[PDB]
Amino acid sequence: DNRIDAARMAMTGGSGLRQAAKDAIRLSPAELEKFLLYGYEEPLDDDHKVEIARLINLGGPGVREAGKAALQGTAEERELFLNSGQYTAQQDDNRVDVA
Amino acid sequence: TVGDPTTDAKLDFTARLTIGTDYRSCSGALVDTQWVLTAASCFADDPNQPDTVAAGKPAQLTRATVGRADSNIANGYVREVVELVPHPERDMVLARLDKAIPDIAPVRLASDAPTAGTPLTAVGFGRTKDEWVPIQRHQGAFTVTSVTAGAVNVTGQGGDAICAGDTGGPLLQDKNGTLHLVGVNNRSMQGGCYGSETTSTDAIAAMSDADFVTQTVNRDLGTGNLSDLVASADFNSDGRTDVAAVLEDGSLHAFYAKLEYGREMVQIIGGDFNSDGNGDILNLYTGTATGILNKSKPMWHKTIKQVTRFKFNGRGLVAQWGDGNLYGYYTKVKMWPDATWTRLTGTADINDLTAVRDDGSLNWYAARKLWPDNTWTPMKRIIGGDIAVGGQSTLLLYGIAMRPA
Amino acid sequence: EMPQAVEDFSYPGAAKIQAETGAILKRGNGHMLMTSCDGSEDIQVMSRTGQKDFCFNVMAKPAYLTLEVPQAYGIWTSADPVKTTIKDTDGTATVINAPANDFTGYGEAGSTGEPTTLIELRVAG
Repeated sequence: DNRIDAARMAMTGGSGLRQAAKDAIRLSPAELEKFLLYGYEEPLDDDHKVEIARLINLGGPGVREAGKAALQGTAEERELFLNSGQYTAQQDDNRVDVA
Repeated sequence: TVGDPTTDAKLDFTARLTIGTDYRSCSGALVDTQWVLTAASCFADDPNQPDTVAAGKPAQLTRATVGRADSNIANGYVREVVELVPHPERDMVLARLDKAIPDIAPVRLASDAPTAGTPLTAVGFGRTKDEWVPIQRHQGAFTVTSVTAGAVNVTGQGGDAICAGDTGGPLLQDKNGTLHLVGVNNRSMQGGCYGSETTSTDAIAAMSDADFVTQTVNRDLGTGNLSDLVASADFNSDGRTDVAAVLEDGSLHAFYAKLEYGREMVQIIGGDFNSDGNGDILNLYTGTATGILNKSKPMWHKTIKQVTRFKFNGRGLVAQWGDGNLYGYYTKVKMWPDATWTRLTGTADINDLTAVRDDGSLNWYAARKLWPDNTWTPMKRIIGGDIAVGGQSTLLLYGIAMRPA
Repeated sequence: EMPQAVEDFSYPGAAKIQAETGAILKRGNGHMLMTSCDGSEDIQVMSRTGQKDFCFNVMAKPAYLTLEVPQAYGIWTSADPVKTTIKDTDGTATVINAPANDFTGYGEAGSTGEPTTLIELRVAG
C-alpha cells in the first residue's frame, strides 16, 4: 500500500520529493514505512523553498515581502504562505499597483 | 602565532610578502633598507625541498609590504623584489628590493644562539586561532627546548603555536630595549589554528647567520670605482695582514684576509705603529679591539713626496723627499747614501723595501730585480711576504684577484 | 614530522567541512570564512544538498572564495553587492549580480529552472 502512495508522490510532487520517492519505493518495506512516516518531510526544505523563491523573484512588492518573511521562518509558515498567504499578497499587490 | 595584536614601533621592521597573484604567501623581516630576510621554501615548487631555489630573479612576480601592521590602512611601504640570494646550506634567503626604505630600521642580528629555557618572542602575519587571514599582525611567546646543528627547537608557552603563514617570520630576543634576531621560522605542528587541530605547539627555526647577511648586503662595497687610498695591517687579530681602503663615500672600509668584507687625505699608511696588537692608520689613528679606529692625533709638531711603512728594530716610516733622498723615522736615519729616489712602496718579508722604476721595472732593497717583466709602470700605491691598485683600480696580489667580482 | 608554515590559500579545514556540511571549498584570498547561521549572518547560501544551508562572513574587502555547492537555488545579501558565478549541467557558466540587502535566486528558482552549481562567490571591493 505504501508503494502505491509513494509511486504517486514520484509523479506529482516537486523534484526533491520525486527523487526521494523514486528510491524509497524499491526498498525494504520497513524503510519505506519510515519514509512515509517522517522521511517525506524533507521536501519542505527542498521543493517549497524553491517554489516560494520563484514567487519572490518574479513577484511585486507585496508578494516579495510576504514570501521573504515566510522563507526565513519555519516549515508551517512556508506551507501556509504557499497555500493561502500567496493569494492574499498577490491580490493586495495588484490592488495597489493598479491604483 | 596566537596572541595580542600589536602595532607598536618596536616590531615595525617586519614584512609580509606574496608571490604571484595568489600562489604563495609568507612572512619576513628587514635586515637592511634594501634587504629583507625570509625562508627559502617560500620560493620553492616544493616547500619541503628548498634545494632548487637558485640565486637570481624570482620565478613569479613577488611583492613585499613593510611596516604595515594594520592591513586596512595605507600606512607602510610597498616594494618589488628583484633578486634572491639563497643560503648555501639551510632554509634561508635574502631578498633584494628594487628601492630602499630609509624610514624603517632593520633588526640587529644575534651574535650567538639562545640556550634551552630562554624566553623568546615571535611576530608574524600568519593564521590565528579563529582567523584565516588577520587584519593586524600578532605577537606570541615561545621558549627554547634545545639547540642543534644550525637550528633552534622551540615550543609555545601557554599554547600559542607557530601556525601557517609564519614561515620566514623572525624569532626575537631582547635585552635592555635592544632586539636581536636569533632565527627564522620554518616548520611547525600548527596546534591551536583555525581550521585544524593538534595538541603539540612545537616548532623549528633556522639559526640566524650574521656572516651570511654581511657578505650579501655589503657584497658590492668594492670591486668598482675605488680611491687609491689603500693600506695594509692586521685589523682582526688573525695573524693575517688585512686591507683597508677608502670608497666614494669618503669612509675607510676594512676587508679581511682569509678578501672578505668587514662591517666597518692624500696618502694612507697602516701598520701596528705602537705595537698595541691592533693595526693603526700626519695624524695617527689608533686601532681598538673592535676593529674600529679611534680619534687620531698628530705624530709630530709638506715637501715629502711619498710616505710608506717600514719596520725598524722590530717596530716605523720611510719618507721620500722631493730632493731624491730617502729617510727612515722612529730620530731619523739615511736609507740610501745618495739622492737616488723612483716610486716608493711599502715593505714585505720577501726573504725588504719594494720600488718601481719609471721604465716599469720592479725591484727590492735589502737593489735586485723582483719581477721578470717591466709592467709596473701604471701601478700605484703598492702595499705589502706577499705584495698594486691595478689599471682598473682593483687590488691584485703578487696578480691574483683578491677582490671579488 | 612538521609541515612547512606556508600559506597556499587553500581553505582551512575544507576536508572536515566536506564530511560534515556536504559543501566543498577550494581557494580564496583568505578574507571569507564559513560560519554558523545564528544572528551573525552576512552572506547566506541555500541549496538542497548537504546540511541545507550555511553562512559566510566577510572580514575585509575585496574578497572571494571559489567554493562549490551543487543544486544551489538562493542567496541572501547584506550591506554589500555580491557577484556570483554559476554553472549549468552542460558546463556553461554565467554571472548573476545580486543587489545588496535583498534575496535572489538561481537557475532552479530563476528563469531557466536549471539545477545549476555555485562556482564563485565574490565580494565587491
